[PDB]
Amino acid sequence: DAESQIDFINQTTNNGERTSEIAYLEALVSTKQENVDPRVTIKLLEESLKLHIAQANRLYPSFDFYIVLNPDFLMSLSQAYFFQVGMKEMLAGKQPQNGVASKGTKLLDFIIKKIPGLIPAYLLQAKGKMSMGNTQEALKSVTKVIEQDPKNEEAYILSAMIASSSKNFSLAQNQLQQALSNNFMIRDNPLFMLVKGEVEYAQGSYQACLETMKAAYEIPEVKDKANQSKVVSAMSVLQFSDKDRCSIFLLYAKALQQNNNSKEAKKIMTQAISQFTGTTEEVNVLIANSEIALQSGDVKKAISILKGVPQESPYFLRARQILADVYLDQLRDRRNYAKCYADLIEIDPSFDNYKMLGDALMKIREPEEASRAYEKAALIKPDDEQIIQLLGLSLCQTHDYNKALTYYENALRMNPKRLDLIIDLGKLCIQIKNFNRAEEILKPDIFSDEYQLPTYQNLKRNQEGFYLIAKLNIKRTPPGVFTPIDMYRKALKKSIQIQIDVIEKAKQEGEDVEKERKTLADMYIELAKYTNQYEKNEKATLDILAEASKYTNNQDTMSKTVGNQEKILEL
Amino acid sequence: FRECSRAFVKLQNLENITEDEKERYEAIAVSIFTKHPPLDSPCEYTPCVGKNCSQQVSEYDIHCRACGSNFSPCVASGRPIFQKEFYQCKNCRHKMIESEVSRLKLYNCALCHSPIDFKRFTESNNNNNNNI
Ligand SMILES: [Zn+2]
Ligand SMILES: [Zn+2]
Repeated sequence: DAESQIDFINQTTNNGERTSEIAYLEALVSTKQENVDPRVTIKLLEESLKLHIAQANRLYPSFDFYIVLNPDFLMSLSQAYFFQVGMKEMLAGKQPQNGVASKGTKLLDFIIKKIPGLIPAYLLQAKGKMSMGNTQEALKSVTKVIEQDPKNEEAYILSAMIASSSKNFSLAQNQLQQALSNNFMIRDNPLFMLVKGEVEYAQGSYQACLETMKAAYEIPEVKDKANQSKVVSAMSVLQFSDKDRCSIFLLYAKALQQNNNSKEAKKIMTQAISQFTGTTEEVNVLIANSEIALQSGDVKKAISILKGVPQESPYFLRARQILADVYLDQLRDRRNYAKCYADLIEIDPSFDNYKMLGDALMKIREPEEASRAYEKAALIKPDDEQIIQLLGLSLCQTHDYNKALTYYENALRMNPKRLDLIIDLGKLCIQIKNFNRAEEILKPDIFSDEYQLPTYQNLKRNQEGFYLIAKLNIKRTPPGVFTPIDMYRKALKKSIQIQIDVIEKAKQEGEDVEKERKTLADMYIELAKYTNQYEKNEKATLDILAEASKYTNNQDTMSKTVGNQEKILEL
Repeated sequence: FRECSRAFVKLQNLENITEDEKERYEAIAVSIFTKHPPLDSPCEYTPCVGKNCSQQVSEYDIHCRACGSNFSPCVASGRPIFQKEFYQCKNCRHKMIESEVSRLKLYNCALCHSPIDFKRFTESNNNNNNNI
C-alpha cells in the first residue's frame, strides 16, 4: 500500500519538488523487498540526506533549525543505513564493501557533534563503530552513554558485546552483572538473553548457557514471526529480528550438542529447519545442518546436503569450500580435496574458477597443475595483472627456471611498467646465480621510479628494490675480505629510512604494521652484525642495537615476539 | 626429476623449519635444477587394468587419476599389480606376484612370514577367483 501511494504521489507530482521524506520512504520500501539491489536503497538514502542537509545548511542554528535539522530523522536515516548490515557481518568487524556502515557512523558523528546529549545517537554510533571493526571507539561511545546515563541497560549490554568480541570475558561479565541488577523485565527481552547465552557459551559455561537459552526458548519465538511481520512496539537501537531468533535456535542446538544431548539438538534443529525455510535462512540452516551432522559423526548426510545445493544458489561456493575443508581433515586425502574445486570448474567455467583452483593447488603445493590452471585463466582474462603475477610466482616455484625467465623477459617486453614483475625477475635471477643480469635489471628500474613518492605501495616497492640491491651487493663478496663496503651501507640506510616512512604511512591509514616493525628490527640486527663483522665500532653498534631494542618495544610485542629480543641480547 | 621436484617442493616447508635448514634446502634444490633442467625419463606406458579407459597410466604411478581405481601393493617388491597373477595368504591378505616370488624364491610371505607353501596359496587363490 505504501509503495502504491508513493507511486501515486510521484505520478501526480511529475513536476513537484523532490523532498527528503519521499526519498526516505522509497529507501524504506526498497529495504522491505527481498529482490531489490542494496545500491538503490543506498542512493535513495544519500539523496534524502543530501536534500535534508541542503535544507538545513542555508541557515544558522537556533531552535527552528534543530527543528528543520530533525535529529530524529537523521537518526532514522542512520538506522536505515545500518539495516543493510547483517548482525554476523556486524559482529565480525568486516565492513561491507559498499561502506554503508561508515556513512551511518559519520551521520551519527555529525549528530553527536551538534547534539552531544543524544544517548541513542551514541548507542547507534558505538554499534556502527563495532561494525567497522573499531571496538575501542564503540567502547568509548558506550562509556559516554554510561557516564551520561548510569542506568542505561543497553549501554552495559553493548559494552558486554564489545568486551566479548575482544575476548575480554571478565569485563563482559562485569557489564552483564550490572545489567542483571539494572532491570528485571529485560530478562524477558530476547536480545538480552541471546547476548547472555552467547557470552556464557564463549566462557565455556555450557550449563548456564543451556539454562539461559531454555528460558530464552519459552519467550515469544513462535510469536516472533507475527511480531516481525507486524512490528508495532516501542523499539530502539536494539531491535529483535528474525536473524536473532535464528541465532538463538542455532546456538541452542549447539549448546545441546556440547552437553552430549544429541537427540534434543537434532529435534530443536529439525524444528529450526522448517521454521526459516524460504529466505536465505533456509540455506543458512542447511549449512548448519551439514555442520552439526558432521559434529554428530554422521558425515554422509552432511556431504549429501552440501552436494545437494544447486548451481543457481549464491552460497554454492561456500558450501563446496566447507565440504572440502572437512574432507581433507577428517578423511585425510588430498585427491577429493582438489576434486572439490575441479568439479566447480568443469560444472561451469567462469572468470575466477581457475583462480581459486590455483589457490587450492598452492595450498596443497602442486605447482604444475596450478600453473596450467593459471595459464587457462590468463587465456580467459585478457590482461588481469594479478593472474600475471600469480603465473610468474607459480613458474618460479615449479623449479623450471628457463621458462619462468623467458616469461618474465616477455612480460617486461610488453609492459615495462610493472614493478612487481621486475622484483620477481630479480629474485629469480639471483636465485639462478646470475648477478650481472640481475643488477643490470634492478638498477635502472629502481633508480627510475622516483615520481610517485606519496603512494604507499610504490614506496614499499622502492624499499624492496633497495633491499634486494643490497642483498645482491653483499652476495658478491669473496671470502676473506675485511674492507667496509660503503655503498651497501648507504643502500641499507636508504632502505631503513624508507621502511620508517612506510610504517608511518601504515599508521595514518590504520593498518597493522607490527610485521613491518619486526622486519625493520630484523634489518637493524643484520646491519649491526654487518658493521660489527669488519670494523670494531663498538659505540655505534651499541647505539644501533639500543635503538633497535626500543623500536621493537611498541604495541604488544612484549609477549608475542620473543626471538627478536633473544637475538638482540645475544648480540 | 619430476618426482624429485615434487619431493623438494614438499620438503621446503612441512610444518616448521629453521631458517638455516630451509636455506641449505633451496641451495641444494638450485644446484640440482640449475646444473641441468628437469628431464623426464621415458619408460613404458603399460595399458591400464583398473578400468576400461584406453588412457595408459605410467608404470610408477599408482594414483590412477580421473579413474579413482587405486592399485593394490605387492609386498614382494613394491611393483603395482598389473596382471592376473596375484594371490594372498589368510594372515595378511596382501597381493603377491608369482613372477617376483619365483625370481626371489620366497618360501614365506614377505610381510607376515606365513610358513606355508606358496604354490598351494596360488592354487587356492585361483580357485577363489573362479568362485567369484
Ligand atoms: Zn585407469
Ligand atoms: Zn602374508
